[PDB]
Amino acid sequence: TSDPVRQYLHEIGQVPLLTLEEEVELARKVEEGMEAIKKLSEITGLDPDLIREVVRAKILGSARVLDPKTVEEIDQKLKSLPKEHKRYLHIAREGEAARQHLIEANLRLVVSIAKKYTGRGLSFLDLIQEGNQGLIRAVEKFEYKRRFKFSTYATWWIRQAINRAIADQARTIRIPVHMVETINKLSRTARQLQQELGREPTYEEIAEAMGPGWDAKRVEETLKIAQEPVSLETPIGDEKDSFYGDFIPDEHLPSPVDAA
Amino acid sequence: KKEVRKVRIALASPEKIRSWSYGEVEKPETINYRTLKPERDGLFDERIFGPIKDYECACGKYKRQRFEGKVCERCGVEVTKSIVRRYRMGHIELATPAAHIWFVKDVPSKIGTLLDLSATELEQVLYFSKYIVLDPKGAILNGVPVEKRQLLTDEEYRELRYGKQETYPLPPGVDALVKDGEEVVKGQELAPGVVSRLDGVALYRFPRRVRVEYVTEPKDYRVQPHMNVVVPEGARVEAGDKIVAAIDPEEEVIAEAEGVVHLHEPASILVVKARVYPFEDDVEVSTGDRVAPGDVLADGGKVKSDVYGRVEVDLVRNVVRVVESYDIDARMGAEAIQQLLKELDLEALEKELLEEMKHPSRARRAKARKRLEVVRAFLDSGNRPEWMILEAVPVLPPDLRPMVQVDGGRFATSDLNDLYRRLINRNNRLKKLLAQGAPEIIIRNEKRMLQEAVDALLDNGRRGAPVTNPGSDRPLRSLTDILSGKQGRFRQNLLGKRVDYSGRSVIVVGPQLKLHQCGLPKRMALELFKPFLLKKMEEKGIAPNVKAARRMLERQRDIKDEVWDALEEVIHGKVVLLNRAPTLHRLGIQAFQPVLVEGQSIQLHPLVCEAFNADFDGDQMAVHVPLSSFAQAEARIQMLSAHNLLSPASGEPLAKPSRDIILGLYYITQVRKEKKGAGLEFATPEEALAAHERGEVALNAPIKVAGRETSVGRLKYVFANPDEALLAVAHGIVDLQDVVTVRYMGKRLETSPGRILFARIVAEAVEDEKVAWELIQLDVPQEKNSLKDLVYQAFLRLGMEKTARLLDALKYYGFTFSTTSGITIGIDDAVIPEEKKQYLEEADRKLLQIEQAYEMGFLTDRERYDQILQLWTETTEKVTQAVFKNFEENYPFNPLYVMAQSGARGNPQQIRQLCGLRGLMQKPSGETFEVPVRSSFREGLTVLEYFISSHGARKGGADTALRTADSGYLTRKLVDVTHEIVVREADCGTTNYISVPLFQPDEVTRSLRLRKRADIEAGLYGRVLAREVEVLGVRLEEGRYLSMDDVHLLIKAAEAGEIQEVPVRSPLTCQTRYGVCQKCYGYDLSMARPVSIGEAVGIVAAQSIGEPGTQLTMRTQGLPRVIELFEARRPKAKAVISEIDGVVRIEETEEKLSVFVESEGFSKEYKLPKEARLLVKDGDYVEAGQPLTRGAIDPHQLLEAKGPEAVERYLVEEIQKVYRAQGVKLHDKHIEIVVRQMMKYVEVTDPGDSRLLEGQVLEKWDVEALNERLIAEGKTPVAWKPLLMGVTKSALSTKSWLSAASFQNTTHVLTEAAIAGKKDELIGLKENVILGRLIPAGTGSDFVRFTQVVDQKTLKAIEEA
DNA sequence: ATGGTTGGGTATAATGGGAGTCGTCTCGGATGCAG
DNA sequence: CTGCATCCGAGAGCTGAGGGAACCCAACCAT
Ligand SMILES: [Mg+2]
Ligand SMILES: [Mg+2]
Ligand SMILES: [Zn+2]
Ligand SMILES: [Zn+2]
Repeated sequence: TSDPVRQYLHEIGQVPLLTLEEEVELARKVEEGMEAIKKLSEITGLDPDLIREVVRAKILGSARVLDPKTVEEIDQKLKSLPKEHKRYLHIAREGEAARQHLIEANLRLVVSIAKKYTGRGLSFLDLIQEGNQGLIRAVEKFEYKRRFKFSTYATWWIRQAINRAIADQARTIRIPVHMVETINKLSRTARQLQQELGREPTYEEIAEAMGPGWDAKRVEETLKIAQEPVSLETPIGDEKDSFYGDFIPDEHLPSPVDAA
Repeated sequence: KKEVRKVRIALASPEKIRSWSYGEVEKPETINYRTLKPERDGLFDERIFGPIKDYECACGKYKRQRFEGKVCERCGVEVTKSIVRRYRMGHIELATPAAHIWFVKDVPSKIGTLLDLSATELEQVLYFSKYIVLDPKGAILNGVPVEKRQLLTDEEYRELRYGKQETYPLPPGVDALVKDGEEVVKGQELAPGVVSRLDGVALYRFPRRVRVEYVTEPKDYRVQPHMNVVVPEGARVEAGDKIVAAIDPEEEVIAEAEGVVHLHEPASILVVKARVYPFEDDVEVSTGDRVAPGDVLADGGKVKSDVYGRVEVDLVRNVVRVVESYDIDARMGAEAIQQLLKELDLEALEKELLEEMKHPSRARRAKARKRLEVVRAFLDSGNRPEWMILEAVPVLPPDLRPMVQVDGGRFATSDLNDLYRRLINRNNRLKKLLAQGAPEIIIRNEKRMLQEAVDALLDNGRRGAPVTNPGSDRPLRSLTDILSGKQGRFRQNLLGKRVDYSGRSVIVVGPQLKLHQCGLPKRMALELFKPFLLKKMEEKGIAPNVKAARRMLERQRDIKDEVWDALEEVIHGKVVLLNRAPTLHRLGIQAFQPVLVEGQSIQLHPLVCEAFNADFDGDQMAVHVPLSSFAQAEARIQMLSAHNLLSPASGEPLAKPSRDIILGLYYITQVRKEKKGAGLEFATPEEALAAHERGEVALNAPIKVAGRETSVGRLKYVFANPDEALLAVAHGIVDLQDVVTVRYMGKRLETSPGRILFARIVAEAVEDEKVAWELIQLDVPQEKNSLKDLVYQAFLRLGMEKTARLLDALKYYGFTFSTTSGITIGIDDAVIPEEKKQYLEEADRKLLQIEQAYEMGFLTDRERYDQILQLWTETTEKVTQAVFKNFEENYPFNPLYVMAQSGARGNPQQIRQLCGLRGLMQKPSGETFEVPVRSSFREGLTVLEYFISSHGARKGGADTALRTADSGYLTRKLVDVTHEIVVREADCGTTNYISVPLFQPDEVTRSLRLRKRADIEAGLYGRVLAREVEVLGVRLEEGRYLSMDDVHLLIKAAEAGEIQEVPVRSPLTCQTRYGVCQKCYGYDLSMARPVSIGEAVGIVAAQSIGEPGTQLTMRTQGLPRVIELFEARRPKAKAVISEIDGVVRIEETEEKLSVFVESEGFSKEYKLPKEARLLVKDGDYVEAGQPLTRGAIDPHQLLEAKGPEAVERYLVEEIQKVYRAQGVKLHDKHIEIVVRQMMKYVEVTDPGDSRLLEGQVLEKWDVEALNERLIAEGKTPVAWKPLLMGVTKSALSTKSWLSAASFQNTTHVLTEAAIAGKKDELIGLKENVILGRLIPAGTGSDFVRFTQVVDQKTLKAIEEA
């Protein structure tokens, strides 16, 4: 009942994986499906994204609630197209279904990669969902002509997605990705210097070890801006009755003496 | 501005939430990390919530007033007061609906009752574990058709929605025993080692080899995993055409000539259950479309579907395959729950349950009634059930979840910000995933996480592991956590606040103060009365203006002398409130006139220490300053210390002499007794005088002269008046303790100068000689009880001002005479009697005997143990008697003896421990030791006795530690259940009454014995006589208030057999709504006069009951008994009572015992444990409700048997038993009020011609009014039975949702009130306190608060006009 | 005119996680048993 | 269809003072 991680893992396990034949088949179907989508777009003269939306609606079915009238109208506006030029539509439908099977079968790469990213301010489930987002991007952009396995192209996208999610959602005050990476470099340099020298390093040593463009003053500012707000309800004293926020005065509103 | 009169709470619609919000929060950003300004579309954006600065937009275009209502074009921020940042909300638009956890997890779930779903099913559906069926569309599951509101697991749905498509991996290089595309029945082998288990066609997947003929001869081609086969099975090929298309130009397989194609050694087989349809032209339905029977597929309609399923056009073989499936519509989560909720028709459901209410089954009727309760609440309130499902989630204003910069430059934030950030992140990710057409597993997981995030925001730590911030184990505090608990909003900021114009300091004895005065340090007074001091200094020439006065008073060294005189003039006539925590009764806060003193300590009058329960070993007290004229008038008239002299609980004096005062008065009022003469006989007084002069007889020896007893003191010293006697005392002729003859009030009194001096002190204090002579008891030493009686009589006879004067005079003279009395404590003053030694030896004798009687078999271990305990107990009692007899006979003025006898300090047990011996001690297991402590504290203990006594000391300490908390909890519950009871009218007009008995059944049922005088006083004093009484030729008329003298008169008449019970009015039979009346309550015990209309008697009663429980009551017995009685818990030592009348016939067998009660109509049986004890005898008659075993009676069974009155009397008597056991005086009125609140509800047995339901609990008054209207209209009256519920459940069932929500179980009360749309009418006191209004009690009562005042001149002028 | 910011890409293969709690009592629904 | 009868989960237990874990790459907007 509880512990949603176990439920998610069981649901993922209920889907079987693929073999090499299955993987190459699905990838080839996906490729011909996108090619057929582009061919149908050229044939009808419409914008590709709209026909893509129509195909997605048809695969997902009425179950997935863009409105029924438009998608139905254009669906029959494509049935008007003559034969021989119609196989493409069936190929696009098959390719969309193939994308669905490929994603469901390869979801396990997300958990396998993400299980070693816990403890960075994001829970496991958020990491996993962001990894599925990277997996969809990898699936859509995959080219099977290189004869490379899906895992090779998927892992890079998964790591990129997880790392971007860490940079964007790990802190209450949003700090840009480049500055988060800079803080990451500062922390790793500081811990390495501490390990080699055997004591807590000074700011000047870290700045010298970073290289040109880095002084002690900028290092202090960088450590300053990396600080995270504290909780107003931090328990003070032995008894559970005194909080930190209970000792914070208002300096904005005028006092009764000032108003008088 | 209209006055606020009611507060309504109801469910909020999505439209209401969207109208509240000033904009949608689309981003999880809080503030910018560079500029510390709110981020656009973030949680702090000024366009939504308002500007940070007053009348200034974000971009600075407008920085002045008059732009109210104008929104800056560049920044979008309105120009207005910044305070709007604590009022304006935002909202988040959920991609998918989410369920409000309050209506899901409060057992029983509201959604579960509405949708007739259990908690497990609701949890499974809401949290994405099972499907629920909507519009089944004629689907078949296991041969049974599926119906609405049916729960399917994932497996059944996948089978129904898609089908069965099993796959078998055939080993590489093995041919299959079947061909591609032929129907295979279950069990038909598809390979030498693979056997199918479902009916349907088998489909080849990646055949390993291909045999291609050529026009003939065959040829073989290997098919590698990296390549695919294009030509369909059984299709001819042409020359030059391709068969195995390849990625690499050299790897392509082009057919050389024309030949057929066959595929062998399939890598896998896919068996499905489906139908097949060939076509030779364009098709109409594409892959992923679902079709019905008789639909066009291809060939312009030549081919037609026969079954329901999903169509997929396999182009490789150019064949349409329809897999058998259905279009069933099953949805998950709060979206599905909302869809089910909107289809609900409440009127038809109400009719269905009304029909169900005719079932013979009682359990079915109860369940249907429970469903009808919620259904009718929804129908009456007008709320829609779908509003219990959230679509837009409101966002609290930022100023109530602040992100602030601490003084050290760091940032501090609320947990609500993190919860909102998590919710926003999950919502945005869900929107992105939905926009991408992600597979359904990812979407389901995303929806589950969004639901969990909403649950954490609403109630974190309720389902599953609570959400915590990384690096800590502390759960985040959700809005409910803010609302509820001991630290929540209601209990911490609404029922109690921190206040201005207040201080605190240590207290010091103030013996030179008057009764109405308190010593206040100069610095405290200067700080507390600062604005008044500034204004008064402005009046004088000390400062030109208030600012100059403030700067001058700012620095300590800048203060002068005249400012102190200005302060002294400021506080002239004003009073302050002194308070010592814990405040157990109303006397814990009292008003005093401040006298300015030096130093840092508050000076307290000695006579209020008992009322405050304050000592001088480090206690601190707080001081408050009432500001306005109304507050000062209330403090001076109703809260003055000198105006509160009697206890509100018992009516006995509470401000009375104590400790040293009694010691001094007793020392000066005690008379000497000597043994030198020892009853010698003298014939003429002159002989006695000569004998005394020679030195043969003592001055105060009780001699006999001429046949009458006297002393030499009486004959030798005859004084004309008290002045001469006191002058002789001043010259050392006689002492204050000598007995002489004095002429006073025209009589010759044989008394001592000390008693005459005491009489003169009292007479000069009360300024009345005759009344003072009447009040005092001359012929006894003055001790605690006599002084208390004197104070009470003086109050009654003269008034509180003269009583205060008398108290002050008594205090002063007691202190003065205690100073010079010569009271001291030395080690030799604890005289150990000689008899003790003998008493010990005798014990040491019997011990030996006992041992003999144990060594010869006459006694067992248990008997010997009991005999040792009995002997040592009797020895201890005998030692006590010997100690006190020795003290009285040899050392009548011993300090310990005087302290114990006068009541100043100490009890006989402590004196016995000091002198004789400590005695028996208890082990931690509760059983006594075998050896006693034979040493007193004077002799000095050994190590072993000290160690054994440590057990009892520690147990007493721990007992105290738990008792104080339990008594505080009980007091809070009583205050909360009785808080609404006020005296609201002069007379309710009732004719009901109660009969207080004067005789109680004897413990052996021999006869009725007269109750103790204290109990009769506590049950009769101050009450209103319900009926006329004739006793001893005295006619007590109806409506008379019973004073103490009348109570004594009735007790005397009862002792003469003229009366057995007294009929009196009581709150138990009062008919006033939401309170009592003046006549049914009686006296205000603190004034000995009829209670004033408007008094909050419920709070007084609750405090009065709760006060003694802390410490006074120790701990079936003690405080647990009181707690069990006030909560109406069924006792674990429950006894057996008779539900009906009859005669008793005890039937005992060698294995079992039973009692049969045989009436004239029916004969019932009672089976009871053999170990039990029976209070009955064979062949006696017992009434209904009489006990047949010893133990506590279950109140509900007594209510069923006898009725309400018997339970009322039982509860009152049993609650008073515990307090009387401890010696605590407490009037029956308070317990009677509490019991009246306890029995406030009834249960409907037959609704008759009303809209009520059977079994619906409701207030008695409402059903009585409904019955009255119904009989007036001529319908069938409702039939009801009384109910009894504990104080907690009675308090939680009140009409006012504010008080119930602030009491306990906040979520349940709030959800019920919101569903019902309850309106709070602000009848009680707590709601008005929460709203910051004037309570409907005291000066805020409607009876008195509209009074006007005017002089005669203005009244005459208005008359002329 | 200038830095700091914003989004996109990386190709051997990589495919179900991990932490854990114990010396409390009382009250009201919920489930399963005999009659 | 009653009645017992455990069986489990939920929600409480004095006040006050005081408590202190990647790198690169290249475009793009605010000011
Ligand atoms: Mg003390
Ligand atoms: Mg004389
Ligand atoms: Zn602006
Ligand atoms: Zn009345």
